[PDB]
Amino acid sequence: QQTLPVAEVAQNLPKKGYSPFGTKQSSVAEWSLARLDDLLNWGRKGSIWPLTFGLACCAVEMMHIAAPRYDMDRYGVVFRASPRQADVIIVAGTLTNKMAPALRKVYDQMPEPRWVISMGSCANGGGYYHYSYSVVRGCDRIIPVDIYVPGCPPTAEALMYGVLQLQKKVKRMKTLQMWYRK
Amino acid sequence: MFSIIFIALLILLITTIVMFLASILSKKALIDREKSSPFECGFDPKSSSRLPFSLRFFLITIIFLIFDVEIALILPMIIIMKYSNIMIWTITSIIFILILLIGLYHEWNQGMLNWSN
Amino acid sequence: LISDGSSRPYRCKIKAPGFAHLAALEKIGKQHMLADVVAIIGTLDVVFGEIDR
Amino acid sequence: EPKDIVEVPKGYVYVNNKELSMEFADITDRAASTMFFGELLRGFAVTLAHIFKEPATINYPFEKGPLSPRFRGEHALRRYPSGEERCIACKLCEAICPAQAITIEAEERADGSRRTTRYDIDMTKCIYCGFCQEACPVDAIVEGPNFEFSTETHEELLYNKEKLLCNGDKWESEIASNLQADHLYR
Amino acid sequence: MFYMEFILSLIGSLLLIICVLVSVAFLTLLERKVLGYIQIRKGPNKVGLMGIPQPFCDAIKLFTKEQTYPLLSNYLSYYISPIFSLFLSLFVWMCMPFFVKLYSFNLGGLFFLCCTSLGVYTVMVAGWSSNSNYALLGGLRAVAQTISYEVSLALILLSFIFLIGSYNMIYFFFYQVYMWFLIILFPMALVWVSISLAETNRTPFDFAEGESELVSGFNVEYSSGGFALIFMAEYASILFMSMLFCVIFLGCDVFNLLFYMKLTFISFVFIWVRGTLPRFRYDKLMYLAWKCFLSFSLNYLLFFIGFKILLFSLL
Amino acid sequence: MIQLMLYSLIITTSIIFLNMIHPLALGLTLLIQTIFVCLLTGLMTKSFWYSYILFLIFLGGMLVLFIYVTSLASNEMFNLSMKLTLFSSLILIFMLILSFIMDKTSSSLFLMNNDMQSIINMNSYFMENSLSLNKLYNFPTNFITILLMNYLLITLIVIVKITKLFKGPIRMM
Amino acid sequence: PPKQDLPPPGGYKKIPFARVPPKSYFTGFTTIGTYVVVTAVGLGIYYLT
Ligand SMILES: COC1=C(OC)C(=O)C(C/C=C(\C)CC/C=C(\C)CC/C=C(\C)CC/C=C(\C)CC/C=C(\C)CC/C=C(/C)CC/C=C(\C)CC/C=C(\C)CCC=C(C)C)=C(C)C1=O
Ligand code: SF4
Ligand code: SF4
Ligand code: SF4
Repeated sequence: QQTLPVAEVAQNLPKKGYSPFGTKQSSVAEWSLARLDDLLNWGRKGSIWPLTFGLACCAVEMMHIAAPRYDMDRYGVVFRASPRQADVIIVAGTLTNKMAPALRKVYDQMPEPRWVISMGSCANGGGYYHYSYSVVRGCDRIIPVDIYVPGCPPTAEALMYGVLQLQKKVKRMKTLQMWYRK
Repeated sequence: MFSIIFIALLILLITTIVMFLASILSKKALIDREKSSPFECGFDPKSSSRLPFSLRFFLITIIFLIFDVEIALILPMIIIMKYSNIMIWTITSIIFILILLIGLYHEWNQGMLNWSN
Repeated sequence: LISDGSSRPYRCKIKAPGFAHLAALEKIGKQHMLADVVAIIGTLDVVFGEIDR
Repeated sequence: EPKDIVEVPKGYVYVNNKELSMEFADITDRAASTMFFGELLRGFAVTLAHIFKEPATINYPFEKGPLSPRFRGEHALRRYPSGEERCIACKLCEAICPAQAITIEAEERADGSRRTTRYDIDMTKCIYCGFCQEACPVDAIVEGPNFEFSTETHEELLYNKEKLLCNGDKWESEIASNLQADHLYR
Repeated sequence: MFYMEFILSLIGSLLLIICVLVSVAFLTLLERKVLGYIQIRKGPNKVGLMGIPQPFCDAIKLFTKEQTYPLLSNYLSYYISPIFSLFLSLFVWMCMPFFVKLYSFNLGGLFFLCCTSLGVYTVMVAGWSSNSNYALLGGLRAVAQTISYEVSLALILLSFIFLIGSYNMIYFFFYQVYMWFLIILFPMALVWVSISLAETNRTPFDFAEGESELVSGFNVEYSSGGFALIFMAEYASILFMSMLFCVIFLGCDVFNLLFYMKLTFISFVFIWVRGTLPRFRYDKLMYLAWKCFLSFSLNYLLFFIGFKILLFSLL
Repeated sequence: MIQLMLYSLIITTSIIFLNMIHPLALGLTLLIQTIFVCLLTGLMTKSFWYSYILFLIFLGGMLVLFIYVTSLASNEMFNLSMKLTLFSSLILIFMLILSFIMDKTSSSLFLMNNDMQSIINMNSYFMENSLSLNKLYNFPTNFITILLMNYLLITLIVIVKITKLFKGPIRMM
Repeated sequence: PPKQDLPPPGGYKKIPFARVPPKSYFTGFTTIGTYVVVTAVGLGIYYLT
């Protein structure tokens, strides 16, 4: 595994910079799109609206992320009810067969760009009920998953770390910069 | 007026431009047969929204039409207090508000203000 | 709980306190509107997973 | 004070038992609150008072925790100070794992020591119960302190022995400190 | 000269429009911080510097997000309803009194009554146009709100009007030069805030949205573009109605600075209440308006008809 | 000038109103026209006081009939009529063309606006609506207002008796 | 020094569980009486205006 740089070696490395695309763009047009691409990502990154799914006993720890101790809202994360206004879905709990068509539909109704987070073992791979006769073995069978948060339930910080991974994943989208090459 | 109409149009144009920007600035993806389906908590809907929706405050609904048209007759009061005969203005105004209260309390006591049960 | 002398339970039935509570929701909230039914659902004090074994 | 509609026996407390007085001194008191929003007034004082408290939020990730040495997190295969792996493929952990998240295949090593050629944990099936670390007779498998290992792919959540061994080296210092401060209870 | 005069009137409206549009963005942040502090939370603190650019950081998302074309909706109605919701919210500001003239508006008090009533259709049409069960319930939950507050609203305005002598809002300044009508009209101030909440559909009167009774009310079927304007139109209503409380009960010194310190405070009160009270029950409101408020308001017309008459004899 | 264009629109919206079938299509047409008629009336008067009142009165009636439309005629259909859109748009532009080339001193209504009044008219320097609404509350015409009051209250007794609330809600069975 | 989590020598103090109501400043007569006075003075100053 790639280990972190030592202090002395890191003592020379240049400051990272904010944009993951750097300021090394050859042309003006490319550079403007790169900077303009950051503006989109800065927007979507800032305000990520979950859907308030809350299926099973991960759902309780999905409340304590909104509790004052950790305060999801500090990061611009605001819970919402309608899937139209919701941007992210946190599938937290055991997605049984009876639910499975309902999650698919609710996910479909969510407008793009939509990212899915899988909370806990139940939604990751079927978890403790993996072999049950009425459990979908992981929600990735039904909807694409963008971040997997392990745990049972994941700690509140663990989910917070998951959300920040989604911000970083959002931060590095190349929606515009890849249109130029296309 | 004519000033207000012009700004009324100018605002409407401006607000209209806002979505006309949103409609283009919006990310565009192929629409799915399920993406545009209605939202009813993730399960297909049994009943169209265009079925007859029963009503229970119908009686109040009609009383609302009335009570407004007496708001047309109280509003002019102030404007004509300096200019009117005080007895006629005083007497008539009171027997205007007593009539309203008596009407209200009469129905309240008869239980019409309560919803259909 | 039933045991058959083995290392594993033979059968484990689990009473959910909310099971009875939700069965009665058919009548308790009858002739009430959504704001009341939403209130009743909370006061029934039903944590699902109990009801769904 | 008003009286109780139902007399109360011993060892029981009633919530709505006191009746309502009908003395003008009290009816006016109820009337005044019902008439000037008196009940809601104190409700507004309380909420405003909370503006003047330090909020309990933590500036994660710069500040975080607190936890305890017993915390159950990501797994890791420890090894002896010599460097030799502790696990001897006894397979108690596999047999006790409620989720059947562990798979082990063992073989007589070249030097002849009982050891594993395979040790896989399916982190999307584990429940972080901690029975594996209680059953291991040589403390080979432990649930390390780490709880920040979310991935972007399902496959990366299936740990094989090399991944588990790497954790047991990255996290070795902290695990050895938790075991020392906690083994006596266990 | 005269040709120049109306040019300035355009500038004022545009200046007032952009300033109100900007403020409702920052009001939404203020709502989240304050509501985040009444709750022991911290509120938005990371984005940009100390959270100040948060509302702009959200306006990006709601516009780079796709429109939703509901399958069973009359699309043209569904698509236009957001426009008129925002238009009616901004348009009602042209009557806000300025001593540096913007619009004369004799009978300005009435112009309030007309415009606020219109705000119900936009909710009403949006809910019905969406053609979803919840959306329709939201719309008809909003209409029933009007049936309640509408009549009592006019009467309570009439009481304030008797004090000043005319429907021109400017006169509120002259009569509130020594003191504030809050003292004379304390129960009405308390009642007026209550009706003001119904106007803007806020907790404890949040029925059009109806969060946790209806999934999202009449907004349940809106998305990036339409939903944003519905949102901004909502908070523009709060800002104006908060100001209208400041011109009636709190001095109406529009040219003084403190008037704007007051204006934000009443805006804080609207957030403050949202973090205190649970929502009323859909029927209890309509009973409240007709059983108590309407009877209450009529009672003081007599009190102020007598008081004005008595005062007229002396003066 | 806009008076003629108001004439064109009120005519245009009336032509289509004859052709509406869906109740809500009728309502939208009617609501738009209530705006124009309200606007137009205040042009030929000393004040817009009555336009405010008329607008406020009708909006009360607008909401109520939606409540009943949404309960009785909920399930009905629209049909865009290309004949209608062309016809209205055809005449509308045609009418708008005339208003530009019209002797619009001749088309203006002779009713005396407030400014149209002389400067000597001493009664025109009072409050905007003082005199006009005055004798609504003075002897002898005040009794007419009183007569309305019973008429309105007696009406309030008629609806409850016609309605017979206690025998149920209203549904389009 | 105890070798196990145990109550201290002499035990913990008593834990408050009962309900304590907040301070009451206003009664029916004082509230109704004050309002009339406040309104009356309000009319008094209003007249001068
Ligand atoms: C878990 O338990 C819980 C629940 O149960 C589920 C809850 O429901 C809830 C519910 C919470 C609430 C209801 C909180 C209130 C929040 C909401 C109702 C919605 C959430 C959204 C917000 C708070 C954000 C507020 C703002 C908006 C929605 C958008 C409004 C529109 C805005 C700001 C745009 C204003 C217009 C302007 C012109 C401003 C100035 C300029 C801009 C914006 C331009 C931006 C950028 C550009 C033009 C790019 C230019 C670039 C270049 C030229 C290079 C909680 C708290 C909870 O804890
Ligand atoms: S993963 Fe664990 S905590 Fe989450 S729902 Fe399943 S059993 Fe409960
Ligand atoms: S913690 Fe429990 S479920 Fe997870 S691997 Fe260990 S024994 Fe199995
Ligand atoms: S219980 Fe310990 S020694 Fe036995 S197989 Fe598992 S990890 Fe290895």
